[PDB]
Amino acid sequence: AQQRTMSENLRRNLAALEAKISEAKTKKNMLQARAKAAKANAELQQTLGGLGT
Amino acid sequence: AQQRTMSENLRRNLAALEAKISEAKTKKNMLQARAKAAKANAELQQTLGGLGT
Repeated sequence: AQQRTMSENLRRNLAALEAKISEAKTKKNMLQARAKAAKANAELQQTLGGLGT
Repeated sequence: AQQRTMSENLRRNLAALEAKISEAKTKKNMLQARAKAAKANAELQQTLGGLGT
């Protein structure tokens, strides 16, 4: 009875953790896209601008 | 008469000791199961938690 109770706690706590990890995989994929974009947006502005001589 | 009296004391005291030992064998078997379980329960929580940087 104690074992069956513990196994459920392990089974469903692991599932919650695996969900978070799973979020991290998807989050990394979209975060990567914007990480590229941000540098580009500044590039054009740095080239266009009158910054420095 | 003294021998027969002593032999009973030896026979039945040994039986009580062997019972305790026998308990220890069974107790070790179930204690081993929970010893594994306890570390696992903490593992998931340690990974999930915001403990440390």
